[PDB]
Amino acid sequence: DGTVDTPPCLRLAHRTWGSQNSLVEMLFLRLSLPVQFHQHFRDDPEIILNTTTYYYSVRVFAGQEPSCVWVGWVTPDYHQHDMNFDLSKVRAVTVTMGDEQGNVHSSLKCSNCYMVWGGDFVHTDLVIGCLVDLATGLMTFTANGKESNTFFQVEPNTKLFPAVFVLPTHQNVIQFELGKQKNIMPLSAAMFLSERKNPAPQCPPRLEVQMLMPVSWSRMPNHFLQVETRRAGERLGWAVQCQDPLTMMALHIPEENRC
Amino acid sequence: GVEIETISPGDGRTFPKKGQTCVVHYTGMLQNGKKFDSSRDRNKPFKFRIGKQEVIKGFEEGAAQMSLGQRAKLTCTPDVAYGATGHPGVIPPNATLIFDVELLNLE
Amino acid sequence: LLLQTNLINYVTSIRPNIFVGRAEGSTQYGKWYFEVMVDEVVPFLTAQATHLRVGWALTEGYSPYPGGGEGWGGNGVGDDLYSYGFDGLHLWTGHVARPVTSPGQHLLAPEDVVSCCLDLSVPSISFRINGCPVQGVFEAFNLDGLFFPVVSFSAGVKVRFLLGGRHGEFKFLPPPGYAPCHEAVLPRERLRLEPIKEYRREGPRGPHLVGPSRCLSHTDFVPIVLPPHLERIREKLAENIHELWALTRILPEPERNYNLQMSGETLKTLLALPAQTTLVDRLAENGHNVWARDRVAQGWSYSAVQDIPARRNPRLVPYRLLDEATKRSNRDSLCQAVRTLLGYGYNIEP
Repeated sequence: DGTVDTPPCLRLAHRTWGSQNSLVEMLFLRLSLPVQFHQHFRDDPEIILNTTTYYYSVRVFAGQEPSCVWVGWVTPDYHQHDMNFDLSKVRAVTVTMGDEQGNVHSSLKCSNCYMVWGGDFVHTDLVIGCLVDLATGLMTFTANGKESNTFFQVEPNTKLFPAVFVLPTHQNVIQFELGKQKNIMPLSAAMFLSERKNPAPQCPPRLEVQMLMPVSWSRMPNHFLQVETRRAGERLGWAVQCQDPLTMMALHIPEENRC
Repeated sequence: GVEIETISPGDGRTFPKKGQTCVVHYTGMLQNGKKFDSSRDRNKPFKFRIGKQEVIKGFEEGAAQMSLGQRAKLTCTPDVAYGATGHPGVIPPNATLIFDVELLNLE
Repeated sequence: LLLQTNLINYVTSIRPNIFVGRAEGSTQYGKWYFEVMVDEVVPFLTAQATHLRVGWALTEGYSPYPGGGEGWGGNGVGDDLYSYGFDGLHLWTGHVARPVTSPGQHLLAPEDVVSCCLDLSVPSISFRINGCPVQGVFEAFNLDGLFFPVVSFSAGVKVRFLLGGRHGEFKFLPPPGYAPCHEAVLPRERLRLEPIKEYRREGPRGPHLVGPSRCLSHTDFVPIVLPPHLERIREKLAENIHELWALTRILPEPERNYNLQMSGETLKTLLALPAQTTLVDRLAENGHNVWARDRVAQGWSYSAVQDIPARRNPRLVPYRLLDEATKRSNRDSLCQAVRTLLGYGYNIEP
């Protein structure tokens, strides 16, 4: 529950860290709802109302090595469940667009995982904060009150969920502190439409930590697409043809791009 | 602001003129990507005569710019299509639309 | 807030068994080229648009399960950031459309040939449609895993693969430094087209349920004292190898010395480290790995057709991926060595 001198927070505690029976396996966290940028972009009451920058802070509890704590944002199209995970192992791709003359006019980079290593930044608890501006299209990472050189730029329209990847190292592991910087509107305002202009930080019941289960059940389609293949050409190569059309009706969760 | 991305090359022999009915199968989606209307689902060609105010201004301008047998990505600014007020329940206020039209024939 | 509902069309991805991956010691060219022509595509068979996309995919991350997948469904090659591709007008990666200018500026059409150009040493993928390159190209992709061509058709298409240079005449001349796709066919199995991770396969009596397919990763392509009595045994083996050279002609002392110099690699391998057959097979595998490492140090890389100027070798592969004939020849040589050891009277612990 929200404290007078502390914003409302969510904390993760290992149930049986002392017990040898409990596992120490890799685990991933993802908050229930996304943060969406504008379709197109360019304590003081006025600045607060017009602020397009949001802030959430995650506090790594004492006794937990910062080297195992990776903090940042996650794209909804994330499916990496590596037992040993590193930022170098993150899939990424840079798209470069040019003209007929070869001049590079537009260059962009998109990845499904935007985080910074806790060990890269650095027995006292360190708070790691992330500053995101919807209208700027870029984010700044200020942890422990100090800004970091690394920063990322995002596409005009994309979804982003708060996320931290932490390896179990202590009984009290980590804490999600949903708090607002003096001139930064809290994440709760952008989290829901109704509280868009509410400076007070709030934690509605919908927001919760969603861990990454390795295997989930699914239903086999009743009819599959029939595809035929053969090497129909000595010089025409292999040929494939499909004739029967087939359609399937599905529902879309707006919170996370899924069907 | 009608920037038609030529999805399929048009014949170019004829272009819409005033007094001629236009036949299209317009598939529509919002800026975010969700589909709101697709005449294809109805499976009936949408028929409208150019020149009058039967359709929205952006659709008419794009049809005039488009040619027979040409598929184009129709982008409309909120000023030319709806705007602060829209169809209640379908088009959110001051939201752009991305139409996908193709002209079967011009009459 | 509410759960929006709409119907889509099914999508299926097919690939050849070709695998291309980069590693520290892997014998890969690092640059490949292949072309695909579309014989006939129906623009619209179902209410939703039929999408045709040609690109490359990773063998470890690409999971185009038929169903909802991600986004709105109908996940193509470019739906996930694992794989790459384009639809002919927009580059597709991570379920986002990148508007790339093309001189043709039209979707994939019948009697249209599209091709790919990718480099593994320098992480860039380029494409050429109708013989003209695309204005924008991919870059800075992860080199982990093995790549392969793949196409994602949407419920209707008439398209033919021309990746195989020997299997099919190329429509356009490949750019310099780009090897044909068919040159990378693995010697173990013949080229074929199979769906990716097809968990169900149709059967005559009934549908056949297929488990998780197991495929080799890039690690598969990745490749001290001489006792004096062992030196006497090596002299005896030198006489035996002179006899072996005489047999290969189909025992001079200099010939025995030359044979000993040739077999010094096997002697050093034995010095480093039924049961005799297993030890012989292990020694042969180590020797073939050493040969592959020497070839890699010489810049050699595997290809379907071996070219001396291009340093291509049919055996530029690890022993596990090597053909059965080379394994049999190595086993015969190791059996001759085992016979020589039995004649020597000293046997090492297996």
